Amino acid sequence: DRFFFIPEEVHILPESSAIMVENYSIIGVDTRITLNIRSQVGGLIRVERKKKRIELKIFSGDIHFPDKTDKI
Amino acid sequence: AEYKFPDPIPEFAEAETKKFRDHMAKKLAKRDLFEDSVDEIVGVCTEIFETFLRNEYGGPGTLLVIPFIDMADTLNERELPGGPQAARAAIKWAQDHVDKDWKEWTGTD
Repeated sequence: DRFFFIPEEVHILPESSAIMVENYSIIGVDTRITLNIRSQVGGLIRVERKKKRIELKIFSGDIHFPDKTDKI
Repeated sequence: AEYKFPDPIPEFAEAETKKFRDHMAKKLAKRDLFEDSVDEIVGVCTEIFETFLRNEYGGPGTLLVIPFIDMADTLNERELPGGPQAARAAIKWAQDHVDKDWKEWTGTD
C-alpha cells in the first residue's frame, strides 16, 4: 500500500579516471565530478575504489551530529 | 600511512570567523527567543568557532560537529536562552559555506 524511492546519484568509473571530488566532501548542484561528468544533485560524496572500477555515490539529505546522550 | 590533513590557515580563519559572526548576528536577532542576550550568545559563538578553525580545521573532511556540540553546552552552562537553536543555526551556516570557501581560498577542487 506504500512504496519508497530514495534518490542516490551513483557514478561507476574506470580506475584510471581522474576524480576531482574528495571522499566525504560536500558538493553542490552542477559540481564537476570528472573531466566530462558534472553532478546532477548535491550532497555527500563517497568514493569506493574497487579492483578495476571506482564507484562514486552522491547522497542527498541533512548532515546531523550525535550528542553525548544520543542513543542512535 | 595515515593521511595528513593540511594545516589550518590563520588568515582563512579570520575571514571565515567574520562572515560567521555577521550571519549569526543577523540570524539570531530575528528570533525573539534570544531577547537581550543576542550579543553575548554571538560573542560566545564567535569564540568557539574561531578557535576550531585556527587549530583543527584543515579543509574538507575536517569540519567536526564537536565545536557545535560545545556551542549548545556552553550557552546552557551559562544559562543563556536558545542554546540548541544557536548551535543549529551555526552548524547550518558551516555546512553551506565553510567547505566551499576553503576550496576557493586554496584553489583546490
